Amino acid sequence: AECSVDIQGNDQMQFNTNAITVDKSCKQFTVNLSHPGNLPKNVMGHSWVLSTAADMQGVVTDGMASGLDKDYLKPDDSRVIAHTKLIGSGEKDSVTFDVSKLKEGEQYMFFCTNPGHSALMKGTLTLK
Ligand SMILES: [Cu+2]
Repeated sequence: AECSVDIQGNDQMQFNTNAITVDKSCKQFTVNLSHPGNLPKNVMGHSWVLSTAADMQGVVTDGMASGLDKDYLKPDDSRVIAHTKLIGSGEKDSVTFDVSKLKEGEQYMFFCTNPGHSALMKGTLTLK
C-alpha cells in the first residue's frame, strides 16, 4: 500500500502511530483513519488534521472553537494542509492531498482537534 497510510484513533485517545512517512514519489498521499472501540462521536471522537508544527496550536484552538457541528475545525482554515472528518467508534474516514504542498525545511504534524485530544493525539509527518 504505497502512497497511503492506515491509522487508528481509539477509545483511549491514542493514534497507533506518531510518525507518518510520505514517499517523495507520490503526487498524492491518502490517509485512511478508523476508530476501533465502542465510544461514540460525542464522547471519543477523532479526526486527522495536517499542518506545519508551528501552525498546529492556532489550528487546534480555532478548531476547538469550531464546535462538534463543524467537526471541531475552522472551515477552510488556511493553515490546514489536509484533514479527515471527525469520527466515532465503528466509523471510518479517508482523505487525499497533494504531496507538492509538503514544502522543504518545513516541519509537519498530524493531530486530532477534538477538545482535550491534540496534546496526546499528535505525531510528525515527514516527506522522505
Ligand atoms: Cu481525537
